[PDB]
Parts: sequence; C-alpha cells; structure tokens
Amino acid sequence: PKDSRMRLIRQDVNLGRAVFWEIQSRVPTSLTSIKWENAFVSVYSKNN
Amino acid sequence: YIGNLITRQFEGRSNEIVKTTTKQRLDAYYDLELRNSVMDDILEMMPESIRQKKARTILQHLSEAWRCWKANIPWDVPGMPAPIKKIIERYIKSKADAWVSAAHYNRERIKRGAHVEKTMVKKNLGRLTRLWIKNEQERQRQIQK
Amino acid sequence: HASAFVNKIFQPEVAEELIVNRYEKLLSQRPEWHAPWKLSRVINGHLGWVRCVAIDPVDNEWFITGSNDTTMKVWDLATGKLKTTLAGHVMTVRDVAVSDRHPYLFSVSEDKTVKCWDLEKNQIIRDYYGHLSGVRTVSIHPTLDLIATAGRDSVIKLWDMRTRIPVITLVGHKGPINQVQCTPVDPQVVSSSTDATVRLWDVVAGKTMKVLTHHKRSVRATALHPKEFSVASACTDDIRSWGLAEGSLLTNFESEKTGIINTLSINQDDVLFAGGDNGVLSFYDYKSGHKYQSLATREMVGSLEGERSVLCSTFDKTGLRLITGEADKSIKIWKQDETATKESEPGLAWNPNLSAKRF
Amino acid sequence: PLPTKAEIQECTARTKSYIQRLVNAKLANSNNRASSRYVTEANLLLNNSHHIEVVSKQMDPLLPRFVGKKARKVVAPTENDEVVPVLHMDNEWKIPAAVSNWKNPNGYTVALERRVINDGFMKLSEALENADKKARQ
Amino acid sequence: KIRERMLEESKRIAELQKRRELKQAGINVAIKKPKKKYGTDIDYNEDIVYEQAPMPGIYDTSTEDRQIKKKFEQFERKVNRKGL
Amino acid sequence: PYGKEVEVLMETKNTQSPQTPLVEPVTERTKLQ
Amino acid sequence: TTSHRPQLEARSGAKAAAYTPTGIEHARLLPGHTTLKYRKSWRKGTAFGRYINDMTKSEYHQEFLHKHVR
RNA sequence: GGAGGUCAACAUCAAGAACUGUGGGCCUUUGCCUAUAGAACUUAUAACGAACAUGGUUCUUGCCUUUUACCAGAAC
Repeated sequence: PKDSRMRLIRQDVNLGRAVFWEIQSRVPTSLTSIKWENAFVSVYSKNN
Repeated sequence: YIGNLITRQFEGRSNEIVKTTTKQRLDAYYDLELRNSVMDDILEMMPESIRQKKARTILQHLSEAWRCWKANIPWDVPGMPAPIKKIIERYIKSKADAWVSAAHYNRERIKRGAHVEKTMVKKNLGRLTRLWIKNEQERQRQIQK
Repeated sequence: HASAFVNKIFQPEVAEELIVNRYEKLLSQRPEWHAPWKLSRVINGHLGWVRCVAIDPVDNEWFITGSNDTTMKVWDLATGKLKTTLAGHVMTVRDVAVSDRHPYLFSVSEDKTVKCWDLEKNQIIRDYYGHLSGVRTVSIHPTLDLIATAGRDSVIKLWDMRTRIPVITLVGHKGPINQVQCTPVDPQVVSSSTDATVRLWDVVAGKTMKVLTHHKRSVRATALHPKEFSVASACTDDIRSWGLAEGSLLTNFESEKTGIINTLSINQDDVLFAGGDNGVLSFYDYKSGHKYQSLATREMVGSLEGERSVLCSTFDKTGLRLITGEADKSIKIWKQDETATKESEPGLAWNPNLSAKRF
Repeated sequence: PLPTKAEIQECTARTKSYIQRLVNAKLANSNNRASSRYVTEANLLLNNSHHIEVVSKQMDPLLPRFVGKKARKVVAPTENDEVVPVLHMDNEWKIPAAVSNWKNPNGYTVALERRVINDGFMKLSEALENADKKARQ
Repeated sequence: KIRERMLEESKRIAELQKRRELKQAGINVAIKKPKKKYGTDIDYNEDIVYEQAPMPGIYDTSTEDRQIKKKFEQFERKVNRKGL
Repeated sequence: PYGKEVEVLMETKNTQSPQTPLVEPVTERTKLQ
Repeated sequence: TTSHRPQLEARSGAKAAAYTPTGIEHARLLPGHTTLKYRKSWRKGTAFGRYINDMTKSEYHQEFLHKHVR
C-alpha cells in the first residue's frame, strides 16, 4: 500500500537516484546495459 | 424460420450463394487479392501480349520470394528484369508488414488473457520465432559490419 | 498561307483529313499557362499503403483516407492533424466517398463489403450484400439516393440507399472494373474495366449507350471534370479525354514514357493531375493536352526504391491544394506556388511531335 | 457544356420513378408481411378489337404463391450484331523459368547446380596481447 | 484415375463385342446410354448444346450450305454402309 | 529530409474525441425540456 | 496434386444473372434504419568510475522482442 | 329513429409543452407579427399497454477445441 511503500520525499528521491547514477557509471555500456527502467532503489531514513 | 424451411421444400436452394469473409477464410482471401493485385501491375509493364499461359508462371516468383522472406534468405534471381523485381519486392514488403503487425496484436491478446484458440497460439509461436531469429541474424550482421 | 499551298495542289476531299493540316493547326493553337506545383507538408500515421482519399464536399475542413491496415482516418485539412479513426473492415479499404446531400460516408473494401457510416455519431448504419469478390470502387449519385459499386465481380451494382436492395445490375464487361463515375444526365454511369473498354451506361434500359475501345490496356483511373461534362480516362501511358452524351475523343494528352498511371484528378480551372506507379507526378492542361510540370516524390528515410508510387489523389474543394497518398504509407500535400508568373516559370514550351502520330 | 437545369430534373424524375417501381416489386414479392408497410404507391385490347378485362385472383394464404417460382440454373445466349471495332493506334523482358527449393509439384529432377573485417577486431586482440605481456612483466 | 480410365476403356470394348456378336446372330441391341447423375445433365447428341450462329454478313451462302449438306449426308451414309 | 519548407509530422493519436461527430446536427427548435 | 489452383479468373456476376431466384428471407435484410437523414574518498577505487519506415528495423519491434524473449 | 356488436374500412397517437382554422399587416409563396374560432385520445416519480417479449449491427466482457446455441451490460 501507499502507506507501506517508499514515500517519495525530495531528499530520499535525490539520494537514491544519485546512488544509481554512480553505480551505472561504474560499469561500461559495452559490457552490460544497466538502466533506470529496470532498477529499484529503497531508502530507509527518518522520513521512510 | 419455417418460411425459409418450407420455401426450401417447394423451391430448392438459391444457387446464388456468396461467402462472407470471416475469420475462417481471411488468410486465403488475402492471398487471392494479393496475387490479382500483383499480376495486374506486372501485366501492365510488359510491352507484348503475355498470352495468358505465362501469368501463372510469373506468380511463382511471388510465392518463392515470400518463402525467401520468411526464411531470411535474400532472393536474388539471376536474369530478372529490374522493374519486375521492384514490383515483387514492393508487394512482399507489404505482406510482411501486415504479417508483423498481426503477430504483435495476437501476442498482446494472448498476454492480456483474451480468448484464443490452440491453433492460433501455435501459429503465433511460429511467427514470433521467425521474428526473433531475424532480429538475431541482423544483430550478428551489424556486429560483423 | 502554307495550308493554302498544300490544299490547292494536293487537293484533299476534306481539309481536316490531311495530316499536315492537323499538325499545322496544333502549332498555331497555343495552349494556356498554368502555375507550377510544390510540396507543402507530409503527413505520416498509417500502418500500410494509403489506398484511397476523399474530401469533405461541403465545408472543406477535413479529408478522410482509407488504407491497407484496414482503417480509415479523418485528418484535419488546414493543420494536418489526425482527428479520428474508423475501423470496421477486415481487409483493406479500397475507396471512400462522402455524400453531399446526407451525412453519409460510404466505404468500400476488399473483403467483399460495402458500408454506410453516419458522420453524426461515427458508426456503421447500413451494410450491403451481393458482391462475389472484393469491391474496389464507390461513386454516389448526384441526385437520386444511389450507390454504384464494382469489383472483380465484372458487374456494376446500383444499390438503393434505403431498402439496401441491389436494384439494377449492369452486366457488360469482361474483367474487374477499376472505376465507376456517376453522372446526373442520361450517360448516368460511366465505368472502365480491365478489358480496355470504357462504357457509358443507360441505367433505365439496362444496356450500354456506347463502348469506348481506344485504350490498349486496362483503364485504371478515370475522372469527371467539375465544369465541363467530360471524362478523362487513363491507361498504361495513354491519357485521353472523352465527351459525354456523344462519346467523342475530345483530346489526347501527350503522356508518353510515363509508366502505369494509378490515379487522376481534375482541378476547376483545367488542370489534370496524373500520378504514376514510377513515383512521377505530372500536371497537364486539360483543354490542350500539354504537360507543363513533372515531379518525383522523394519517398522516406529507410524506404525502398519500389515503394514510391502515388496510389490515390484528389483536389481540394477550392481546388488550390492537391492531396496524394503514396505507396510509402504517407500522405503528401502539394501547393500552387503563388509567386511564379508566366515569365518566371513557363512550362515545357509546347513542341508537339509529328512522330508517334498521336497529337 | 454542362447539362442544363431542366434535363437534370427530367432525368432525376424518370429514373426515380423507375427505381421506385423496382423497389416496390422487390418488396412485394417477399414473404415478410412487414415489407408491405414500406412500399410507396387494368384493360388491354387483344386484337384489332376484343376489349378484355384483366382481373387478378384472390389466392389461398397457405398454398404457395408464385407456384412457378423455383431455383433454376440458366445460361443466357449472348447475342449481338454490333461488331464494335477496337480502335487502337498503329530480349530485355524475358522472365526466367521458376525453380523453387521448397515445392516441386510435378516432381522433376532439376540440375543440381541450379537449386543451390573491420579493424576493431585486430586492435582489440593487439591490446589484449600487450596487456598479457604487461602483466607478465 | 489412370486405373479407372483403363478399366472403363476395356468395359466399352466388351460392351461393343457383345453387340457385334448379336448383330451376327441377327438381333440388333441398340447401345444404352450412361445415366444422368442429376436432373439437367446434358446429352450431347440430341442438340448442338449452346449453338451460336455466325451472324451473317453481306455475302451469300446458299450454294455452299447445300454443298456442305450434301457432303455430310454422303459421309453419314458411307459410315452406315461401309463403316469408316 | 525535405528541406526547410516541407514539414513532416508523425501522427498516432486522435485529437478529437471518438464520440465527437464529424458532421454536426442541425437543431431547428431550441428545446428547453 | 492438381486440386490446388491459383484461381486465374473469377466468378462473373453476369453468370448468375439469368438464374431464377428463390426468395428466402435473410436475418440481415430485415427493415432497419428506414429513415434517411439530410444535410442542410570511496568513489575512487573503481577502474571505470569517472521512424525509419521499416517495421522490423524500428525501435517498437525491438522493445517488443526484447521484452518477450527474456 | 333508439340501443347494441370479441363486425369492417380509413384517418390519428409522443412533440420549441408540443394542435388546427380564419382575418389584417410586412417580406416576396414559405416565413414574421397581430386579432379570432375550436382541440377528441395519450402524458410529469412522464406515456398509448398501472402489462411487458424476441430479432439485427457495432463495442465491452463471461463460459473456452471451432460455428450455431449461449453469459450480461451499452449505443443505434
């Protein structure tokens, strides 16, 4: 449910999308294709 | 109902019965009208009179070119005139576009959960295996290029 | 002058009979000027060939076109935008016709059917039954609530529009019919089959008024002229113009070395379009026969070479705008290029050829 | 010229009358009793002179009407004496015979002869060999 | 179909053999016809079945008609007497 | 691909609603009912 | 074999015109619509860290086929 | 003349809350305004029927070997 799943607060959205940015940048595209459409990030913090 | 039954009793059956195009006879009617459409455009290119025995031997390249399209074999005929090869290549690209679109539509109806026959799911698996291996061969070719 | 020199010495029994007279007259005859055309916008959005197009005969705001993905589409004329879509055939739509007396869209298709769409609710009202194979042609009668359809059946059916009864069947040809035009006075139905004839039908009697046998191959396209009461019939390179109510040969168009001519159209001020199977679209004067522009349709990005051919065309109601649909599954609009004058863009300079003996 | 506004009217009226006669006959021969609410509405002289009165008869509603009607197959004699003339004017196109590798309908035995790099590769393998020698050093 | 054509051929030969024997005996059994498989199946010696007349022209064909009719009647009589 | 003047536009959606008619009905008498 | 023909003609509509009809009433010819209308740091350890008109060669077919083949 | 009919024919029955006729004026007949005579039956928690069935076409579903025969909502 909506109470249950990750609650989209600006700091945590920016944090998770930033961590995926870094992990995507660590691997070349010619080796594998890591995309944001296939990923799932989940932040535990004081707002989640 | 009984009016039609009793008039069939006294008066036979109407000989003038035509057949509605249904799901049963659609993949046949597409063939009939495709080949009429091809043979008109090829009969107009000729400067001679074809006299009509040649026409049914001309359409064998249409059948062979479609078989070569499905199998991803390139279909070069060695002594073929140029605009006739252009006509056949045009109509085979037409038939293949309708073929690919129908494969996509029926796979979406298979995913969603719509009612579908057993033969239609076998036909759709056979279509999609062609489409996958054609994408695979073109990926190998573009890598080598 | 020179024809006096020929006539006093050679002495033809009829001065019109001799060929130097009929060639000297054409050189002295001097056709009219028309403006050159250009491409204006290109509209994508079908999933197969654009087989047929029709225009609103009243308001001139939208044009409908049927296609090879078995759907018809109503496009905005002025902006080019897609208003709506219509499905209801299972095989391709061969010809569309919008009525001018009632809000009816009669569509015809290759799956042997003829349908009547309401444009007030966008649904199918009336289905028609009786064609042994797939119909390729709809005209609508100008004053009598009829439909005339034809296909590979080798007959013309003249449907009543209320009771949907195949009232009158015209049995004349020896092949599929490519075009049927309706006409308000006694050559009331003018058809053209693939046995190189064009027939003028008496629909009350049931027989033919006159068979026109001048073409050598299948007649694929015809057109009625809006202000003239004459017809134009195209062939594999043979465009002629015919008078109705007599059946004369009024003029032959210099149309040589253009390939299979798929479509025709006639503007109000005597322009004749003739798009061909080789992607060449050529514009003629109507009263003369002079071809004053030829163009070639550049097809698309990843298209083929065979995939450029104008399969259908029409003109705007005001007439200054040409709508073609090519075999590269695209819709192209052509424009009169208002800037050019008689001195800037002259034409092709009118040199009729005594050789080919056709002029 | 275009045809005048009077001939359009005469032609429209005469042909409208004809189409309505055909539609009334087709709806009046039907077995549906409901069709006769959609229709929209004799003496003849048999010789020099005889003055007969053609009356119709009232038929039984249960016995079949049009007792001659039946479904038959007919050929028609196509008869004309209008000869009409066909008024015309005055190696590259040889298509080869078709041999297919899938179908052979008459089962013939056709002649057996008839039926049937980029630099990135090198640069990659060069760099891998250099990497091998570098790692060993 | 190959087999059925050969068998119908030999069946016709036997059917003519018995007639020739009875003709020698002096009793002339006429040849029975094949039966019709449907009600309007067409026999092809009764009539010229879809006879199209050649639409006469300007020239005159009375004596050539008489000459053909003479020749055909004489051929039929010769096949009757002598037998082709 | 056709130069500056000739515009191309890909079209896959219906701008008008599918219910909104093409030929609009004529209402003779204003009905307050 | 020899039952498999490419149709090379069509049934002429004139061929069934001299027939005499029958008069069975069909379910799709009942009266219907009788009316006509009318118009009017930690990030440093990594070695790498810093429409074509053919349907099969499109991106829609490739996203379809990359979805359905796993 | 009067009562009655499990008698017939022909009009009429769903619409600016809504009918027809007549006179006068304006436009050029249709239509608009104005003065007048009549309107049976049906209708406002809306319709002749304090009752209530089936058929066609196109959408959306349900049973799922295919078509009839079907499941049950919508529009015409």
